[PDB]
Amino acid sequence: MTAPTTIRALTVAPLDIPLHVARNLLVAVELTDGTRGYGEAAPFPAFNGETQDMAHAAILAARSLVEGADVREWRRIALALPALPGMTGSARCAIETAILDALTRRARLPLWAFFGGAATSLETDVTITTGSVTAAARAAQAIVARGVTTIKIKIGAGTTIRTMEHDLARIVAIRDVAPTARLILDGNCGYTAPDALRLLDMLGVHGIVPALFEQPVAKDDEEGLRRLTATRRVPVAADESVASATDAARLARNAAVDVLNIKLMKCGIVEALDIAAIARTAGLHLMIGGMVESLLAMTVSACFAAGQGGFRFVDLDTPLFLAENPFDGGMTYHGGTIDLTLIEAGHGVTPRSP
Amino acid sequence: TAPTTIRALTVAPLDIPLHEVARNLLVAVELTDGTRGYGEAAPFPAFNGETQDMAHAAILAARSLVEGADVREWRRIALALPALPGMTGSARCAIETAILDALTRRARLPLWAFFGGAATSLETDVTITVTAAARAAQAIVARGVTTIKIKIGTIRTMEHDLARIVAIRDVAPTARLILDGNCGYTAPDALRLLDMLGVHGIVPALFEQPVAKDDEEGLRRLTATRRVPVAADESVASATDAARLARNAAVDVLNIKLMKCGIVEALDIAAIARTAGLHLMIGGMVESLLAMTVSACFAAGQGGFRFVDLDTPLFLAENPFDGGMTYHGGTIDLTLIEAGHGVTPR
Repeated sequence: MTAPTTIRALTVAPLDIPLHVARNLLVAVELTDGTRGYGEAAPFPAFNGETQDMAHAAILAARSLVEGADVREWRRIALALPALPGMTGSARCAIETAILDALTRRARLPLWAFFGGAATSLETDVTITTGSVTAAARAAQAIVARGVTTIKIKIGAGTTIRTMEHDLARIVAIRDVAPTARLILDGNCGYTAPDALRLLDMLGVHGIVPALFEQPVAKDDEEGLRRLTATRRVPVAADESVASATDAARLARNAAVDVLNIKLMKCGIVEALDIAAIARTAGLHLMIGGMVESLLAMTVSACFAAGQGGFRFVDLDTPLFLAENPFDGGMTYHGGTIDLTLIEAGHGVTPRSP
Repeated sequence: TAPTTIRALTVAPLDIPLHEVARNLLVAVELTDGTRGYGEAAPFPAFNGETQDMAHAAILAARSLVEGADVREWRRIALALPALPGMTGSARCAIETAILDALTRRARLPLWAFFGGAATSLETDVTITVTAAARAAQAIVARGVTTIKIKIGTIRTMEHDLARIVAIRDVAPTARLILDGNCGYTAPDALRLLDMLGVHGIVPALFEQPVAKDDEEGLRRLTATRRVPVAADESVASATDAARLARNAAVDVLNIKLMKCGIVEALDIAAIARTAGLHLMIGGMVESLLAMTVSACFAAGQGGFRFVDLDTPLFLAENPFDGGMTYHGGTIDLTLIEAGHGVTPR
């Protein structure tokens, strides 16, 4: 006799979404009883080296342990994935999402309810890419118009005093167009502890004190981080540096950062839950984010953060930049306010057809 | 009014005759749509001076917050109890349990599945409280139980307990042995007992809370000894205790009891132990089938529990309940629980 919760099929297709392309995967699990969960891989090679083919390979590699398994055992499966030779972060994520979506779709259980039900809405910020000063203000005007109050500002790359004075020029113009906006700085591993600091003074001169400097120094520079953090003048967030419950434990231990940025696409859900717990207990604050993701990975991210509650920073903006939306359902935007109340089973997102 | 809304928070005496008597409380939430969930508060006055009545008030006082809330928001409710006026740890557990049991009963979702479904059975030990020692060891193995928890606690007085565990070893020479120090030794004293234990060639599986709740430097030096594995019991109560304990490498094993701080708090503890590589034991107070089943659903669900101390429904003269976990000697099966923890009043 066949148990309804048994996983019959793990399938995957490309999910290339045009911008203005994002090479993503759409993962699907089906239970012997007919229910389907979906999940999405959004590998970002520039971020960690992993690619679509590599994450595509991993998902196929995982059929061995996923198919035949019970969806009710999402935790022993999640823990089994890493051991597969080809395994990658964003497949862990897409697989785990697809499994939890099936489990909860079937149970008629909002995914945000699964994650705790602390909240059912979020207030997202919106990112401004690094370009000209004109574009920064132009962007900032569109933001303000939307009703978004926090804005994340990209800067650097991996430096001078002129590159900094240009990055500084942008931030000024942006504050001018948004005088009461909460500002986040996204260093993106492009600063030295000193360089990072020099700039904070230029910004201090013009009367700007960022609400957060996210990942000023480089990934392996948990010393610059620790450093910058000690000069208690701007909250420092670990992004690239934190990608496991273990990094998170260490970061907290060495007082390297004030804020942890969680991304399900980096490590998956089961792991994120542990990072969440470690941050809570160490009293580090939480940012939620993502790669280049559609409504699917981004909804799951909001159901995670709202469900859990306790996230000071929410950076779930990418579906505002995509030029297509291949999905039915999922979270809803009202200005900068993400609404989850219409999600009644799983994460509510399903593929459409033309 | 959404079907998921809590219509009524309820509590009733749950007095179960000790095969003394356990003065517990049966908590119950009822949802608009008719769904009922259950929780159990088993306060232990001898432990933290919390009482059946003290916790009864806590639960009723919680009606203001709980009644009218949505069971879909188990986590925010749960994070909020602590402040309610007169809140008792065991009523936090009983409430949270009742709430989760309603959410997952309604969703035809076994609790162990909600907790991850890592496993679906566990293997429990049984406790022994000097002739009286071997008398217990004998019936235990005649139950098929392979782990034995020996409660214990002058060089003389160690001698006596040594004669005990040696009497139990001679009777069941292959069974895994836990020592339940119970904040009853100083470090030098404990080691002294280990020494006089490794003479008869006895090394216990675990030494549970050898020192006082406050001597986390005692636990610590015992643990650097790297001889026997040391578990924190009374010393670990919150996610914060757990994180400190782990930072200072004070112990090897953390003993979770849901009845102490509730389920949400317990999840964070498990998580902190896991990332630090500490091992876990799951226990309880004097709980009935209900709290003991949630406890199993928690451990089996999260998986990764080396020690399972869930025996109290055995020392019990009556069972007011239907369903839940089943015993087969020392093995607990959750396999037959289809919705919530599957426990209900008789």
